[PDB]
Amino acid sequence: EAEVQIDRLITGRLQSLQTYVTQQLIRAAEIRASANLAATKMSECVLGQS
Amino acid sequence: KRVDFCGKGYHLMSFPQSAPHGVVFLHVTYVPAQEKNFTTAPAICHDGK
Repeated sequence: EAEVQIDRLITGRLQSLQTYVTQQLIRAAEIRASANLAATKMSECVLGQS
Repeated sequence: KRVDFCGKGYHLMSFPQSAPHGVVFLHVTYVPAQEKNFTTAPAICHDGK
């Protein structure tokens, strides 16, 4: 029955880990979009005139 | 007219080409060279004007 208990614990922890990974992916995508906007602004307004 | 959007330098024109899962742009750009020094000035006075 140790195996039953270990199965319960493993499935719970794995589910929590997967949720965290997905949220991190979403946040990283948003940060990438913001970084692209910042790069465009820096390249266009600093090195020239808008 | 926006700088560095297409190529590096002043922009003239472009050509597209296809790819298996995308597009490929060929940009034609214009770049100066062979500079000098000279001496400048902001304005020239003559007859007081």
